[PDB]
Amino acid sequence: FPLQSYGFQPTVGYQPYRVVVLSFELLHAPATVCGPKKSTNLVKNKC
Amino acid sequence: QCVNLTTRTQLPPAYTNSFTRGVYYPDKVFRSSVLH
Repeated sequence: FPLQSYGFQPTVGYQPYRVVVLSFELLHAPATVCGPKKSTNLVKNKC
Repeated sequence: QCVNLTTRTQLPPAYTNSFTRGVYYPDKVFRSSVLH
């Protein structure tokens, strides 16, 4: 049988933990998600 | 609800030339007048 289960019970080193992997691909496309930053009016012909 | 078409005629695969087609933009970056 290929699987083995966790033994959950109302019972420190073996307690369950919730794990999330939050990946990124920040270069391969136009950006679709951004942080809370405010835009400003673009200016031209000045450094 | 699938149909078995045993009427298919099986033959050795044909072949042809490929010329130079099969090239695709490796990345979503704009490049101009450059050898990459």
